[PDB]
Amino acid sequence: SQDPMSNFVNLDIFSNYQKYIDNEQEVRENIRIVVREIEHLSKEAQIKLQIIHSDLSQISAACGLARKQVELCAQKYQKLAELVPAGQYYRYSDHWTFITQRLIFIIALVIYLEAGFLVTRETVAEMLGLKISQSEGFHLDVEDYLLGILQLASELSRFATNSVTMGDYERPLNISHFIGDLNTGFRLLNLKNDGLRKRFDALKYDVKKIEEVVYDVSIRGLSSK
Amino acid sequence: QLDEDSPIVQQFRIYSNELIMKHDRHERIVKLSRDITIESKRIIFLLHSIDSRKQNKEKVLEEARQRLNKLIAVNFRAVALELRDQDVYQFRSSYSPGLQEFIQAYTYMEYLCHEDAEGENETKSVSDWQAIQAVMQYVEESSPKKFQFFVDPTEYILGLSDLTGELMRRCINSLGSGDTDTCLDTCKALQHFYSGYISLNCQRARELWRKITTMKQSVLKAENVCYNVKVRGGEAAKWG
Repeated sequence: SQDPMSNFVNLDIFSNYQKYIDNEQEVRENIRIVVREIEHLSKEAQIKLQIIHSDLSQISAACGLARKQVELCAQKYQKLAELVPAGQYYRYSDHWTFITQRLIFIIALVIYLEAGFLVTRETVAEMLGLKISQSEGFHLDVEDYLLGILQLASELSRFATNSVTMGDYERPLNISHFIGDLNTGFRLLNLKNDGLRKRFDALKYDVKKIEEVVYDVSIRGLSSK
Repeated sequence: QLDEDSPIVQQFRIYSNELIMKHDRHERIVKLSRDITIESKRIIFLLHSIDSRKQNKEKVLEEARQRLNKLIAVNFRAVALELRDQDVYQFRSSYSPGLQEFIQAYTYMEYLCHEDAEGENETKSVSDWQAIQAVMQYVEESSPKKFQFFVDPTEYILGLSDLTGELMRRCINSLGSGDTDTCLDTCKALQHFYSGYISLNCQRARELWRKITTMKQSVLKAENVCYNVKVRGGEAAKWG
C-alpha cells in the first residue's frame, strides 16, 4: 500500500535463496572434507610409485603399497556417496572429478606394471566401490575413466626414458605397443571438439617421445633380453 | 593386429556407444534450448512495445502469455521428456541459456502486469522458482505418468537478474517516447531488485557477482534518467 514495489520484489524469494545456498554450501564443505582424505591416500600411492623412475627392482613392492592405499579409497567413496543425494551426483561432482581421474591413473599404472594390460572401467569401478551405472547408485563416470587413462601416456613416456637409462632396453617397445593399443581405442571413439578431444590431442606428443626412445635403442641394436 | 575380436577393441566400442548416446542427448537439448532462447527474445521484443497507447497493453500481454505458454507446453515439455530418467544437473549447460531467457521474459511480463495495475494487481509477487516449476508439469499421453521440468533456484536467480537489463531498457525507451512516469516506475523496481540482490551472501558465486555488478550500473543509469527528468524536464532529458 505504502510501497507496491515491495509486493512485486518479494524479499522472501531472496531469503529462501539464501537458505537454499547455505544448505548447499554445508554439503559442499562436508564433501570437501572427504575428498581431502581421498587426496591424501592417492598422494601416498603416487609417492611410492615414483620409485619406478630410479629402481626397477622396487616395482612390485611399490605396486603392493599402492593397492593398499587404493583399498582405503573405496571406504571414503562410501562416505561421499552418503553425502550426495540421488539425482544430485552432477550437482556436486566437480568436487571429486580431479581426484577420481588421478586414482584411475594410479590403478591403471599399477595394473600395467604388474600384468601389462589396460584396466577396464568396470574393474576400476569395482576397486573403488563404485557402480558403473548411475541408476545403480554412486557411479564412476566413463569420461572420468577416459581422462584418467590418458594420464598414463605422460607417465609411461617418462618411464620409457628412465628404463633405458637403467639398462632395460626392452621396456620402451613394450610401452610403445601398450600406448599404441590405447591410441587405437581412442581413435575408435571418434571424439568431436570437446574437453575429452582436447586431452586426447596431447597424447600424440607422448606417443612421439616413446617412438623416439624405441628408435634410439633399435637403431643401436641395444638389448638386455 | 588388433581386430574386432580384441578385448580392448570390444571395450572401447562399449565406451563409444555410451559417449554417442550422451552426445546425441546433449545435441537434442541444445537445439531445444536454442529455439526457446530465440522465441523468448522475440517475446521480450514484443513486451517492449507496451506504452500509454491503450489498445496495445492487454492485447500485447495476451499474445506474450500465449507464446510463453506454447514454450512451456511444447518446447520445455520436450526438454523434460529428454531428461526424464536423467540427472538434470548433468545437462544443465545444454538448457541453461534457454531457461534463463524464458525466466527473463516470463518475469518481465509479470512486471508489466504489476506496473499498469489500477487496483489489487499491485499486491502480486513476482513468480519464484516454485511458481514457475508449478507451470512446468506434464503428463504422458495414454495410469499415465507425471513428469516435470526441474527449475533450479540458481538458474532462476540468474534469469531474474537479466530482468533488470530489461527494466533499464524500458526506462530509456520511456524517456524517448515522453512517458516519464514509467521511468520512475522502472527505477523504483531496479532499486528494489538491487537491494534484494546485495542481501545475498554467496561463496564462490562468480556468475552471480558479475550479474550484481552489472545490475548496479543499470540502477545508476535509471537513477540518472529520473534525475535529468526532474531537473531538465522530459524533453531536454531526451536530448542527452
